Amino acid sequence: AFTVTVPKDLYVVEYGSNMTIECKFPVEKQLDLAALIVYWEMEDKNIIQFVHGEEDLKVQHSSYRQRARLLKDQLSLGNAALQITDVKLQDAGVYRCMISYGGADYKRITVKVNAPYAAALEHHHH
Amino acid sequence: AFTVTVPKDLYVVEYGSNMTIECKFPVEKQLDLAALIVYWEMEDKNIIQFVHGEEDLKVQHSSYRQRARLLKDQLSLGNAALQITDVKLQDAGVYRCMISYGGADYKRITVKVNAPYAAALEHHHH
Ligand SMILES: Cc1c(/C=C/c2cc(CN[C@](C)(CO)C(=O)O)ccc2C(F)(F)F)cccc1-c1ccc2c(c1)OCCO2
Repeated sequence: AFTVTVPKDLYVVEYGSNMTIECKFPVEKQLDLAALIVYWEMEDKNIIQFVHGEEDLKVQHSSYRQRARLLKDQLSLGNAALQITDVKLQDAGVYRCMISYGGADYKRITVKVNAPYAAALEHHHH
Repeated sequence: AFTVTVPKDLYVVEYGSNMTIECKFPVEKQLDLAALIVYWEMEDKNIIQFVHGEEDLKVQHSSYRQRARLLKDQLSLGNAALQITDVKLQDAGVYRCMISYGGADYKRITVKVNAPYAAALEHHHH
């Protein structure tokens, strides 16, 4: 039966750095790209939608535009990996990766963000 | 493009009563049951999972045990309707209905629950 798994369910990252969080799913030697759907979101903001083997940019959230991409190279290994550059305090929260490949499943990932005072203060008046 | 829609995105219900919330999805011609997946959850608890045309209760949250059913009659109309009997204060919150049928999509529904004092008080301690 179809199942998504996470190697890690918690990431602790530094304000200003780059992050890759991952969802694994089974591919039996070889990917059928036509049938694959990958959707990632955080608190109901869309981050990427990979359908018919291509990213759809239209429905991506503001926060994420050209900061967030799916590492397409990994897909044939059964790895939907999300890369986000220049982490902000507001990137902290619970992420879900939703995968349709025959079956469907999803998983959740918690992101914590450490930040120095000047950064936390700017966010404190948001 | 495949889309799930909600006729209503907010329900206000009374403690002790029965609730049916709804999610529409497109069905052309005849319904293909083999391909259909319907999943409902609230705050990461599984409520029902209908796959290969059958409910799988093994994975159900114990809150919902024998209170929750999917109206199977409605499916061929393109309606995934969830019924919960004997609504409790703890059933208030955000529900998501997730559907795979060719494409995949989800929607969100908020349920509020009115309750009298005696009920709220018992919940206030437990
Ligand atoms: C993920 C999914 C599902 C899966 C849900 C699900 C979930 C869990 C629950 N997962 C865990 C947490 C661990 O495994 C558990 O706590 O158990 C268990 C069982 C199932 C099932 F069988 F019902 F599907 C159902 C329909 C659609 C989608 C879906 C996929 C891709 C999408 C999309 C929707 O819409 C936007 C575009 O991209």
